[PDB]
Parts: sequence; C-alpha cells; structure tokens
Amino acid sequence: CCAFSRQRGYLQYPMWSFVYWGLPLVKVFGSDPWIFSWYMPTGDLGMYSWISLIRPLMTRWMVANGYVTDKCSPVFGNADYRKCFNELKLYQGYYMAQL
Amino acid sequence: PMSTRIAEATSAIVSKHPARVGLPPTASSGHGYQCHVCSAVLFSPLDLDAHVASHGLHGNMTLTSSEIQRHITEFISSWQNHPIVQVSADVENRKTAQ
Amino acid sequence: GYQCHVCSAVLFSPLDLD
Amino acid sequence: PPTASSGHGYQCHVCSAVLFSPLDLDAHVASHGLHGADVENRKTAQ
Amino acid sequence: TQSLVSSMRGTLGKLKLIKSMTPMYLQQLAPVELAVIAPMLPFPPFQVP
Amino acid sequence: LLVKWRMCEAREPSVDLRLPLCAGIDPLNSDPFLKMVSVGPMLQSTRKYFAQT
Amino acid sequence: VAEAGGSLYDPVLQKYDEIPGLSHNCPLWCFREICRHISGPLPDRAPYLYLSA
Amino acid sequence: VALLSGKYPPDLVTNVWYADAIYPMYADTEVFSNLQRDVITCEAVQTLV
Amino acid sequence: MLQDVNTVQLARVVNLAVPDTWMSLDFDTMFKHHVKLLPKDGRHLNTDIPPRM
Amino acid sequence: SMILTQFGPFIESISGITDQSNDVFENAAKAFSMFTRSDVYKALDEIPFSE
Amino acid sequence: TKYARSAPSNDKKARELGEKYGLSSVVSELRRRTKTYSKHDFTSVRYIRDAMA
Amino acid sequence: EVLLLPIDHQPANVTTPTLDFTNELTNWRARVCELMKNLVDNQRYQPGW
Amino acid sequence: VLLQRISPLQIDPTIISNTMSTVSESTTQTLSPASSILGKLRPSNSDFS
Amino acid sequence: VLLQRISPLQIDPTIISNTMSTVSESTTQTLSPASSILGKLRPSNSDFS
RNA sequence: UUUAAAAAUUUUAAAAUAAUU
Ligand SMILES: [Mg+2]
Ligand SMILES: [Zn+2]
Ligand SMILES: [Zn+2]
Ligand SMILES: [Zn+2]
Repeated sequence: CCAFSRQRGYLQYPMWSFVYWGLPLVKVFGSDPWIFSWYMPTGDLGMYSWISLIRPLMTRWMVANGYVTDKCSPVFGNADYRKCFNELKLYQGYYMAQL
Repeated sequence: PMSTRIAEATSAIVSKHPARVGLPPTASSGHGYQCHVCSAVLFSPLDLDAHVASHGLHGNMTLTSSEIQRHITEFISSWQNHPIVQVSADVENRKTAQ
Repeated sequence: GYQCHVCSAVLFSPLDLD
Repeated sequence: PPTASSGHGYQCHVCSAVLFSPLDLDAHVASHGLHGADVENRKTAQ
Repeated sequence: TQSLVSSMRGTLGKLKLIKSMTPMYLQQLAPVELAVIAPMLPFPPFQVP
Repeated sequence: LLVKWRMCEAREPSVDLRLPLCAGIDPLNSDPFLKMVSVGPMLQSTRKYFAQT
Repeated sequence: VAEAGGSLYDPVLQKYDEIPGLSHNCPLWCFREICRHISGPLPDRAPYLYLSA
Repeated sequence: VALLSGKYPPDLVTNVWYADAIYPMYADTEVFSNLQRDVITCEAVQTLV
Repeated sequence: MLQDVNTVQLARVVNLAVPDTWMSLDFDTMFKHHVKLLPKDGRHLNTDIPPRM
Repeated sequence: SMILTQFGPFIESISGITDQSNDVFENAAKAFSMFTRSDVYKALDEIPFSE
Repeated sequence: TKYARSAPSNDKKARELGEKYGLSSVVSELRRRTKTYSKHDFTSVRYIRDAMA
Repeated sequence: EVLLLPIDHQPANVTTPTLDFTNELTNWRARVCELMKNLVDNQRYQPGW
Repeated sequence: VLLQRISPLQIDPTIISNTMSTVSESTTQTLSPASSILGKLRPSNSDFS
Repeated sequence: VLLQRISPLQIDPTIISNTMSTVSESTTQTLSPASSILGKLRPSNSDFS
C-alpha cells in the first residue's frame, strides 16, 4: 500500500487513510506488536474500535512528547490531541479517505 | 514437516496448564503460583492472572500480550473441562475394535 | 507518572492525582 | 498505586520490539516468562 | 419511595447473609495460628485484660 | 468516544478445537483460528440491522 | 520490501514462525534466471515494460 | 472489606496445610539464643547494683 | 402512521453496518448475548438509559 | 543490502519492531517512486538463492 | 473406517492425462504423496489447499 | 426377551401424531414449575425484588 | 508478614461484587444502594495488611 | 448416531425463543428473566449429543 | 400507588469493489 501511494506538485496519502479503509495497524503509539486483527470494521466504527483499546497509552505517549495543555478533555485528558493529530497527519488521512 | 509443525502449534496453544494432580493444597509444595506485586501464593495460573489483573487499576487497562495470554488460558480451561471433550477419541483401540 | 482513571489524564505526584 | 510509565527504556530482547518505558519492559518480559542510623534505628534493630 | 425502601431492604438482607469465611476463620483458626507463632517471636507478647 | 467498555471474560467455545472448518485456518494461523473457534461459523439469518424505511 | 524484515513473532504461539526466506523461493529464482537469459548483454533488464497504451 | 470477603482454597485439609506451612519457622532455631542474652542482662544489672 | 418515527430517523442519521469480514462468523449471537449493557458490578447512574430512548 | 540501505526504518515499522509513523511511511513511498526497474533486477541479483 | 472413500477410482484416467502431456512425474509424485494421509486433520486439508494453490 | 426403561412406556394409537399433554415427563415439568413459582412467591427469600 | 505466609485464608473481594450485581432495582431513580456501597467499599486486594 | 438417523424428532431452540419473546419485561430494570434462560440455555461447545 | 415492552420493515433504484452463472 506504499508503492501505490504516490504519483505526480505531488499528492501523497498518509497511512491513516489506509487504516480508515480497513487495513489494521501493527505497532502504533508504543503498544505491543501485532495487537490488532483485521476484523476491525472499516470507517468510524473501526476507528473507535482500535482507539478505545489503546486510549490510555495513546494519551500518555502524547503527554510524554511535549503535547500538553490545561484542558481536561473527557477522552484524552490533558494532552492536546487537536495539535498532535494535525501534526501526525491523522485528521488529514481520516478526512482524505472520505473523499 | 507440516505434521510436526501443526502439532507443535497445537501443543503451544492447548498446553497452557501444568497438570491435574489430586492432593491437598500447600503453600510451599502445593503448586502455589506466587505473584510478585504482593507476596500472595495462588493455586492456579488463571487465579494468579486474575490476581495480577485486579492489581492494575481497571480503568487504565490497555491491550497487552499478557491480556491475550490471560484470555487464551481462560478460554482453553473451559474446553479442557468439558466432559465430552474429556472422554472422546477418534482412533479405535484393540479392545473397542474387538 | 501517575494517571487518572476517569479521563486518563496523567500527573506526576500522588497528591496531584488525589 | 495507579502508577504509569514514561519515556526511557526500550529493549524487548526476546522478540526484538521496543517499548514505551523500562517498567513496561519489565512487565512485558515477565509476561513472556510467565506464559510459554539514629538511636531509634538502634532500638528497632535491638 | 417504596421502590427505594424495598431496594435498601434487599441490599441489607443480602449483605447480612454473605458467604464469607472470615468470621469462621477468626473463630476457629486465627487464635491457633497466633498461639503457634507466639513462642518464636523475638519480642514476647505484652498484654493487659 | 464518550463510551468506555470492559474486557471481562473469555466466552465459552462455540466449536470443537479439533474440527477443521476451513482449510488454512488452523493453530498455525493463530488469530483466525481463535476467532473462528470462539465465535463460531455462520448458520443463521440476521440481515437488515435497522434498514427500516 | 516485506520479506526483508525476516521472520515474525507470534503473540499467541510465543515463537518465531518457520517459513523459509527468499533463498528457498524457486519462483523468484526462475523469474531472475529467465530475465537474465533473455536480457543477456543488453543493459536494460526488463523483458517488457507495461504501459497505459 | 477483609471481613466481608474471605474464602479458602478449593479442598484444603488444615492438618496437612499447617503441617507443611509451620515447619520452617520451627526448623529455624534462634529463640534459644535470646535466653542467654536475658541471662547476661540480669547479671549486668545485678553487678551494677 | 403506525411505527413511530424515532427509529427511521436514527437509521437515516447513523451509518453502522456489519463489515465484510464478519460475514463468515456468528455475529448475531455475539450481539444478542455477549455484549452486555448492564456493567459487571451492577448499576452506575451513568450507564442508565431513559425509557423512551 | 540495497533495499535495507534504502528503507530500514520502513522494514522496522511494518515488521512489528518500531512504532509506525507517517514520516517513515511517506519516506518509504518516496523510495518506491524514485526507483527504477534496473534497480529491481539488481536487488533480485543481490539475493543469494540456495540450491 | 466405515466412512473411507468409496467412490470409483480416479487412477487410469489421471495417469492417461498425465502421460499424454509429459507430466507423468508430477502426476506420480502427487498420486504417491496423497496416499500417506489417513486422518481427517488440519494437516491434510492444508495439503489439499497447498496442492490446489 | 425384555428391556427395562427408566420411564413409563405407553404405545400410541394413531400414525399421524398431534400434540397432547398427558404424560409423566410433562407432569414433572408442571410440578417443577409449580414449586419454582412457590419459592419465588414469598418475600421470605427474595426481599429486594 | 509471617501471618500472610502461614494463614490459609485468602481475601478475594469479588464476592461482594458478585453478590451486589444480583440486586434488583429500577433505573428511573436517582439513588442506588448497591452502587453506593460499592463506591464506599471499593473492593481491591491492594492493602489488606 | 443410529438413534439420530432413525428418529423422526428434530431439535430447534427457536421454539424456546418464540415462547419467551411473548412475556412482557420492563425496559427500565436490572434483571431479565426471559433473557437470562435464553442465554444459559445454549450448550457449550455447541453439542446437543 | 410508580416503571416499562416501543416498529425487525425491504427484496433499496441507481454508481464503485469483490464472488459466481
Ligand atoms: Mg458457465
Ligand atoms: Zn501478588
Ligand atoms: Zn483525570
Ligand atoms: Zn516481547
């Protein structure tokens, strides 16, 4: 899925689009290798599925590399997901997959 | 060969338990599986694992190979303890064939 | 590091967590 | 308490993975192996 | 309300008979263990009535 | 994302762990094997989860 | 790309799978040998380039 | 909580349990060497007087 | 006029379907019996759902 | 040797060793694009096949 | 044992086809290697899957 | 030339059977359900309901 | 410490949870004695020393 | 297996399902009698042998 | 005297992916 990802002023897909289409992750966010199966659904349900299983580590990694704010979000606590996910190109792939 | 390979895989999945011995329990030599977070001594892998799991602040649980192994042992205990599974076989013996 | 259990927010001392 | 881990250690060295902290590393390797003087001190010692 | 009063009754009546071994232990085995441990203590017991 | 869950217990098996049901999904293929043996194959009809109109 | 990483570790079976590397893959060998013997002295190595037209 | 939650092992036999859980603390002989310390303490106080 | 419209509206607002890969498994009994909305240690005052929702 | 020197981070990422990230993904995709067929068959030449 | 294969044999025609096109060694190898499986097992269904891929 | 049975046997008299209730295995279920209803009845056993 | 080493009792605070989860109480109600005692009691085998 | 091949009897839990589905249960409750037996009436390792 | 069952309909017309006759 990388070799068919770039082509011509280029336009590239972030891997998050492919994860949105259904392909299951491997080692994101400092978790254990090979935790996710492909039976994770595709789209919003699949995204929620693979996020909720990691959310605590998902936020402690964010707080462990700089990303911190004084806003107790009900989901991610104090880490500022709004800046990092934009940085890590998560929103970009997630909204480019839908086009 | 594939026979030995699938056999080793089946053993690696199904042999998650030590044995089935009939004896009174014992702290020292009663197959007491000792934890480390606290000095308690449990008498089963699943018991020790529920021990370690209840250690860990249930709200902050995330996926882990430890959790995978926990669920696999819990799952295979039931299949091991089913009665039809206990008493059953595919190949005939000399006496049954007779 | 000490983490909450209601919103997963992470702190750095038990009194802060409490 | 509800401790967490942060940052430094990463050496799985049984399956060559890298973890998030040395405490997580310790728990991970443990899972591998598991599945598969004041006078008051003087008086106390006394 | 009547529902809340009945639920409180249910919780109390279910809490009064809870299959716990701790009282039976404290009656039958705990003093035996204390008496087996006492003679080997470095600092002998010092009690009052 | 406002909803949290809790992974409590491994459900009982829904098929024998010695019965081949699909070639290639065996103990060598760990995850599909575990999913198939703990969920069980499809033999029912449950179409249209809210296709109401 | 995929096979450069080598064998894998199974979180369920707790061991590296025994699948032979590329050095036991006779289809790749036949592919390379046919491409060699067709190319010969020519510098270009592909026996034909697939294109849109 | 400890007084409401309490359970024994699956089929414990208390005689065997204590027979093989009480052995080490009595194989360890160190309470005999404290009586000599008590002797020396009393001797010292009397000599001081 | 029958079949009050609180169900068609949600069915039209949300797009949640059974993915392709689950077609071979028994997801129906998993929905019915093995995803429990009453949490493990009883009520919570948060997981309570109103009668008309 | 060639493919390793090109995209070792990508090998580590998809093989369950190093955490995945978009930067390694896009750099690997660069490596795929800026890459020629002669490079392909040379990489095949690098493989020491057994008997 | 009573459930062993009882359909008519597939030997003469198979060897005829294998001989008419020079693929007699391959046919003999398959016909030999297949007669060593006498237990409905994961390994035999994997053998069939591999032979047919 | 005799075979024992742990339940009563009674030959049918129609080769096109339709349902009926008169047999011991249905009377047993009726008795069990009646006593289940009884032990659910009083508030002496299930007060919080 | 040596009482922990010797004693056969084992405090598993899931008895309380399993007995409180069987309580029957409505949902259109702003109070719940079961949840209240589970919060006040917090069964956790962290410190039963 | 011989009895199963000779018997004109069939088994299907849909009868139990349809019988249970007619009782009215409250949506705002914590205990569902019809939905509990339907859960615990599915054999393990799905064998009806 | 308070609670609650809520509807399981279709064959859903077209456009893309995959499997088949
Ligand atoms: Mg045709
Ligand atoms: Zn412990
Ligand atoms: Zn918090
Ligand atoms: Zn590891």
